[PDB]
Amino acid sequence: KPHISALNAPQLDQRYKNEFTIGAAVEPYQLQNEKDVQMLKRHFNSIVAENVMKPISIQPEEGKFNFEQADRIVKFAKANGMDIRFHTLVWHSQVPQWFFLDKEGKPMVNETDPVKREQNKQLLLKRLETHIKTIVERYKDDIKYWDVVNQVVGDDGKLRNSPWYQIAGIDYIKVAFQAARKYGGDNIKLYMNDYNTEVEPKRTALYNLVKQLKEEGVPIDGIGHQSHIQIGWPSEAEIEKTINMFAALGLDNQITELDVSMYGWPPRAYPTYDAIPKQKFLDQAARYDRLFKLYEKLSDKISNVTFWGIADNHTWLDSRADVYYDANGNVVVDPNAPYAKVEKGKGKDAPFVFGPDYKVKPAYWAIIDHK
Ligand SMILES: O[C@@H]1[C@@H](O)[C@H](O[C@@H]2CO[C@@H](O[C@@H]3CO[C@@H](O[C@@H]4CO[C@@H](O[C@@H]5CO[C@@H](O)[C@H](O)[C@H]5O)[C@H](O)[C@H]4O)[C@H](O)[C@H]3O)[C@H](O)[C@H]2O)OC[C@H]1O
Ligand SMILES: [Cl-]
Ligand SMILES: [Cl-]
Ligand SMILES: [Cl-]
Ligand SMILES: [Zn+2]
Ligand SMILES: [Zn+2]
Ligand SMILES: [Zn+2]
Ligand SMILES: [Zn+2]
Ligand SMILES: [Zn+2]
Ligand SMILES: [Zn+2]
Ligand SMILES: [Zn+2]
Ligand SMILES: [Zn+2]
Ligand SMILES: [Zn+2]
Repeated sequence: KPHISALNAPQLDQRYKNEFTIGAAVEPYQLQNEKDVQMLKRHFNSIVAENVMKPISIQPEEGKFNFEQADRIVKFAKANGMDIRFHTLVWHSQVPQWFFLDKEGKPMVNETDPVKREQNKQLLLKRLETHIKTIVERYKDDIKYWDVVNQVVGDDGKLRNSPWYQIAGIDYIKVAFQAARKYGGDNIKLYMNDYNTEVEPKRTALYNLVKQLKEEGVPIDGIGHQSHIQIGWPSEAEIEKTINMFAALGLDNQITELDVSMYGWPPRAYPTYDAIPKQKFLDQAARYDRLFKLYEKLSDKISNVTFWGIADNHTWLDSRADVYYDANGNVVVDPNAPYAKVEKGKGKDAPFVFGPDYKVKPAYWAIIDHK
């Protein structure tokens, strides 16, 4: 099956249109890149901001709101009949730090006096409410799906002990969802989003958290499974079990940040795309074949599958593609093997079904057929 230009291959959204939308994460510069635009128009019917809707992009100083970059995604989406997802209202990752400073500019995590800690809690929660309010009041008629909180459960199975949690405890999660529902109304759909949702003890900690929150009337419509996965891990059986277990709570599932890395963890990458052997693309294609067959089997529990980029020329996985060199300067990709130094984030991953030249990969054929 040939390595033809994606730009006029059979449309990926159309293949799956009764099963789930097919989305892509974008940067605004891609909306001014001819090829990226034609890719979005041709293959996708859902869109998400990779970065420009994060808290630090939207409100980098209190009261200073930058909607200009988000607005461009929204406009493009509306003009092309795409669903939009909002990524994300609340996250621990370089939030703007002003959220977590007390009335004197001191970090709130340092306060020892209980009455002052409680005032800080209330103050952070008010700030959270205003951030959400302002965003949802602006986009509630345009944006259907919302990542309300991101990565709030730790890999150890405990609530992630971020400044949100240290200052406000569990109420930050409750307040985030209540606020989104209050200002956005009943027709926006609210998600909790996380990675390694398939993995214990995180998976059961997430299930227990969401079950409790719903029992308490906190409005949560679904779970976003970031799905930053590998060729051989996690298994399809474990993916299946995860999806089924949340759907049994009455939750929607979205696959929100799908990519299939060529590597393991910590990754030992090839230094360029050219160096990735052909067989890796075939192993990737068989993985995508199995994965999309599974998503199709569960299509009544999954409303969306979104890739965390467009084509292999741009992927955040490159920032993790560390290149290992032996003493003679040869590249090392075997996870156990000797090496002398590492160049962090300098290699090249290849995670999508579309190549860096915008031609289809063997993974594309694996998911566009009906076998
Ligand atoms: O442009 C960039 C943006 O794209 C970027 O977007 C955000 C990045 O993605 C989301 O967060 C990251 C998800 O991946 C996590 O790493 C995990 C760590 O755990 C590993 O688990 C192991 C895998 O191998 C097994 O065998 C082992 O037993 C497991 O424990 C897993 O492989 C990794 O993927 C990162 O820590 C997260 O940050 C986020 O929501 C997107 O918004 O943001 C930055 C920007 O520069
Ligand atoms: Cl190349
Ligand atoms: Cl398939
Ligand atoms: Cl990126
Ligand atoms: Zn389309
Ligand atoms: Zn379409
Ligand atoms: Zn090449
Ligand atoms: Zn090259
Ligand atoms: Zn569906
Ligand atoms: Zn990017
Ligand atoms: Zn190529
Ligand atoms: Zn090519
Ligand atoms: Zn197939």
